[PDB]
Amino acid sequence: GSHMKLQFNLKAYFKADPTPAKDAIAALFEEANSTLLTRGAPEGQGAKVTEWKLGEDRIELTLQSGRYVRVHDAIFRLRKQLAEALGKKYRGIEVESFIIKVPADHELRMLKVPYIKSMENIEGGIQLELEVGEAEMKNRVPDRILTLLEEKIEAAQYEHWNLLWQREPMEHPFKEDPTQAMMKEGWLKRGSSRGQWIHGPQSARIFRTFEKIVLEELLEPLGYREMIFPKLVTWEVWMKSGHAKGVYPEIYYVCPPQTRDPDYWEEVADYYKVTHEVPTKLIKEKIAEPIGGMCYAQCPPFWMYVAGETLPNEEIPVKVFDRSGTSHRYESGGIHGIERVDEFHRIEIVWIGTKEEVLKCAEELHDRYMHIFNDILDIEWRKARVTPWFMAQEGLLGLAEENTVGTTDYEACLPYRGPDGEWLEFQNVSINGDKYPKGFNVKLQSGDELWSGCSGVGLERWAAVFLAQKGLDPANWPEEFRNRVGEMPKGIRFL
Amino acid sequence: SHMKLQFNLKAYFKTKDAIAALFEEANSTLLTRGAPEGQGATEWDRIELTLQSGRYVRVHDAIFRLRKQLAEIEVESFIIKVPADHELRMLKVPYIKSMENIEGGIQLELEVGEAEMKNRVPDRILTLLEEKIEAAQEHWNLLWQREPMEHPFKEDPTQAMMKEGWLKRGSSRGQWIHGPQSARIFRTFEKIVLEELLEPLGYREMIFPKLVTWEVWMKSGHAKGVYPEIYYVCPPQTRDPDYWEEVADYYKVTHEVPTKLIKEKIAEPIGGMCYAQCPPFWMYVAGETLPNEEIPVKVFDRSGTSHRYESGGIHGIERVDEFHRIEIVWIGTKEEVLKCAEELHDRYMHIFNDILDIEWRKARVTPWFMAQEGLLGLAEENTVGTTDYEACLPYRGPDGEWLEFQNVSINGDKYPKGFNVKLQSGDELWSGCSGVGLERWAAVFLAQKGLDPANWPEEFRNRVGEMPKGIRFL
Ligand SMILES: [Cl-]
Ligand SMILES: [Cl-]
Ligand SMILES: [Zn+2]
Ligand SMILES: [Zn+2]
Repeated sequence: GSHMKLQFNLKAYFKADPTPAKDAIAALFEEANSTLLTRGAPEGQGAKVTEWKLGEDRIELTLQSGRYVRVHDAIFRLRKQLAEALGKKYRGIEVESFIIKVPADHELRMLKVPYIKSMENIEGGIQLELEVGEAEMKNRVPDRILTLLEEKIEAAQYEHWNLLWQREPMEHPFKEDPTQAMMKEGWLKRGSSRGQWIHGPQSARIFRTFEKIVLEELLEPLGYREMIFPKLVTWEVWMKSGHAKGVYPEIYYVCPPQTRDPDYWEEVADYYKVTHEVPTKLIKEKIAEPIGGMCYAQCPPFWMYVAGETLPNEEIPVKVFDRSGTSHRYESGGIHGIERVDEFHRIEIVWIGTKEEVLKCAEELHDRYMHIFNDILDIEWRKARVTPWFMAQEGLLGLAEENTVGTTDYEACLPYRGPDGEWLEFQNVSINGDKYPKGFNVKLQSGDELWSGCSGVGLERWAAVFLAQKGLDPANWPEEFRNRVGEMPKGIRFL
Repeated sequence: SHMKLQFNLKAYFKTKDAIAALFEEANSTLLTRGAPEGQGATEWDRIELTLQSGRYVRVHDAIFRLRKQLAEIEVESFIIKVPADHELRMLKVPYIKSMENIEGGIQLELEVGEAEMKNRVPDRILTLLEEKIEAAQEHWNLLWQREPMEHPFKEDPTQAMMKEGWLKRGSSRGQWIHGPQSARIFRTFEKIVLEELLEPLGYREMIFPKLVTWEVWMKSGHAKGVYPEIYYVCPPQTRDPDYWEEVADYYKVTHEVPTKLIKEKIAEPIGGMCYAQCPPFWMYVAGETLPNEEIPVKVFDRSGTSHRYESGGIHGIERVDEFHRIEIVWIGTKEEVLKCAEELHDRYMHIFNDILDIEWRKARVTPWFMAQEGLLGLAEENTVGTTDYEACLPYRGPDGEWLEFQNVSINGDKYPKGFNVKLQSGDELWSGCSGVGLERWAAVFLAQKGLDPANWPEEFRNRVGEMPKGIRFL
């Protein structure tokens, strides 16, 4: 909320190479200042050369602009015309100083950011001194530095949740924490890794049944075709999805070995055989740099399937889904139950189409979920419009400023947490907009905007919710569920 | 030309005539204990003991015989001449420092405190050293083959599948994205394996974890040598967003992720991605005891992806870095383990002969556990080992090397011992496993029958149903 004009200040010089040629130089700058540097900006808002002088090889000038026709774009418009002044009538760009004045209400603490020489507060905003050459300006690095600095200006000026639908409350006769109940009765045990669980037969039958319910009650009637998305995700995929914009604190990073040469690894082996300890420090030195991380969001890697491609109109809506593996996230410390794991199992659902087709597809899923949760699971739940899954996993909060782009969360209560217990999110549906098509460069034959959507069904969360509300004895389950399950298997009884 | 074994230590006790009587004593019977005559075990606040010896009743099991009688430790020298054969490579091994490579053998020089022989470090180093030395002193052999069939499809199925829109390469090394058509085939095998093998034989589905930590591999024995082909996993050193703003801001400004900087900010590896699949299951039964009413435990998993760093090159689905497997695991007594083994072979035979109708063979190979921890050859227990299923890929030619698509292993007591699973009666438990590699099944079937349903066996088509269409582009 500061009205200070966003402004760019370039001080540069050009470098075939005479000295006295200034007639057209004067006449070009005016024919730029009131014509060439106009195009793009609204009336009286284009760029301007404000002063200039000369050398024997070089031609220095000061250049100014606001948000339209920016100096680092304006200067290449100039070199173009200035190249057709002293071509047949009678080589590069250097930068003396680059300054951006950005509007801001609050001070902002200086950080290790590349291409920034200095930064300090001024009247109504912040002034940056950039350390940039011509290569950088073609790359549009000043533009990207401005997007960053604004993101952070928003962040300082500062979570979203608001109701859409709720179920009439139900009597809750099972009041214990399902993970404790399942451990006590042989359904599961803890995995070796953090936030990890080994599912015995009883627990596994629950997951499989939930899975089966999604296939028969949602995925088939709606026309979804199974795919197999990969589970090792690379920077390439996260750059295009946008997760490379800040997912870093929550991923499990993967590093391949630098080589299979077993002589290179001989030293690791030996340590272990002598000490019976694994030398993790030594391994860290022998492993490659990370190539990415374990599946975090599940859809991102599907999009390599359609990257760089065009889709015929006959071929949309593309409705696919994946159930081929585990997702991994580094959650908050503290031991939890299945309601907050690090290794989880999700059925990722994805659709591409037009703005309209996408919403219709989203509506259809909402319909089939309500049938399942009301009629088959018979659980107590609700849904709310929330901060988008793509926004959150990329560091940022708030909502998206397109009416219908965002995430709808499904939440259920857990009777063991008491009347004031925070409810648990267990299902989502998101309209992603044009984000994923744009990012992976996926075009549409007839040339309209491609939109996408996605929904993830966390099995561990369905289980937390269904078991907290119904217990583990089948007799008390909805009989519609009890049909799906068949006969419950026996656990592995220990002594 | 060879030599002997001698140990040599220089050490002082930190705690005259009566002491002078023990020279005659110790060298007569006290230290000629666990060693025949002569070999048993020189120079005399601060005493100082120099002592040579042989292989038996070692110097460090002899300075504690002194610790005892001296009622009536700090080391500054410890050398081990070793009967080595030839000139050998220079190795850095924890408790060693010098590794002199002489003409008659190899001399080593350790560095130990008193609280280093109590745990027997020279034991392990020698064991290792001798285990290595004999370096300069896979197994395969046929059990059964099906007779030849004609091979009307002569094309690389992966090349076919890409041309025909079944799949494309994913972003990572040896990695694939399966389109609808290819996904269906996988699911069809799954349903074959379930309905024809798993359900009939009474296996219950469990979900095994997929991020494996060193403790698992330490117990399972892969921590002895699996390193060259693990995909290592590293958590963040912290979730503090302030600790990552430098990474994020680097990307946002430059459009390149800073992988060197990231490697610095991530923690030491906690372990690796799923490699053999079965190891992590054993944490479910570790330290436990089973009533005999429970054996055989017959269990399986199909909850996700295994990852190995395969040999370099462009390969099709027949050699990938990310794969989908069904891990089948049984525990019981020797006899029960051998019986399940045989039940599966019988059920695979039905599948391969008269559902898929392929040309295949089975051979006795190197145990998978041995291969994956650096070893080769065979197991010394005659009934312990791996049976390997192979099939010809016609596109490879008449001389083509057959592809491994299936195994069945009898692991002996290895896993019950490593993870410490007893049986209530105290008979030794044994285990077995079988890995069903779906891309491998998918490479054989398709290389033998093609991508056109018209020519697949009726039994298969029946189970496939009507093929999904692919996703097409311009
Ligand atoms: Cl992801
Ligand atoms: Cl493993
Ligand atoms: Zn998604
Ligand atoms: Zn196995």
